[PDB]
Amino acid sequence: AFAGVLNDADIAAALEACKAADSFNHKAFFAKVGLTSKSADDVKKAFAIIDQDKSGFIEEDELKLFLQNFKADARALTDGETKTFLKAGDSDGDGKIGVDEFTALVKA
Amino acid sequence: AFAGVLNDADIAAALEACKAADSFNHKAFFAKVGLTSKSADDVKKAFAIIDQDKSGFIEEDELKLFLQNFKADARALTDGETKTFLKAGDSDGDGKIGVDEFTALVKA
Ligand SMILES: [Ca+2]
Ligand SMILES: [Ca+2]
Ligand SMILES: [Ca+2]
Ligand SMILES: [Ca+2]
Repeated sequence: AFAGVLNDADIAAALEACKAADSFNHKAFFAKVGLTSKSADDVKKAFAIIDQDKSGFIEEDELKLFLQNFKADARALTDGETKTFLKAGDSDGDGKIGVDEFTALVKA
Repeated sequence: AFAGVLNDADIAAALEACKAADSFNHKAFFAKVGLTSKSADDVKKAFAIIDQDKSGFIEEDELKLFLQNFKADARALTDGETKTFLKAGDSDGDGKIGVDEFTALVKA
């Protein structure tokens, strides 16, 4: 769903880097795919894509499918990767990621 | 110190992938640099290189310098990366990584 608002080469490269089980690193991914330099406006747009049910949060089920937003046939994250990613972003410990928590994950 | 027993391109590619602060993932690295398919004999050789003082263990100070074994001017791992890496490998919880713990980190 971004393929068009991040460049295709960056996406490709970001996915190939984490093809192996447990090789995902969200900072590595965000840097390679090019989100880290994006405006807060574009980051909010990205958030909304990942929030598949538009609940206002990325719940754990959605985070597991994180890569599939970028390329539909991408692998699911392992449970291990998902928890690590949730724990880095979930600042208030409610077990989900809201928009400002996502912006911080991307940016800092 | 491997530049010669892993190929230069793989090393280069592995380092570029984790140039950003906190972007290191040891499974991603090991896969890209090509150690994961290596024999137990070559893995032991790699271990010995990383064990800079030849104590028989990679202590935390040595793990922080992990990348510098591959390319001398590579960055140090952050404290965050170092702890994560130590905690994935330190199976017996003595705070250092021995040869069989290293072989498991690489292989499985
Ligand atoms: Ca949601
Ligand atoms: Ca939260
Ligand atoms: Ca040592
Ligand atoms: Ca140990």
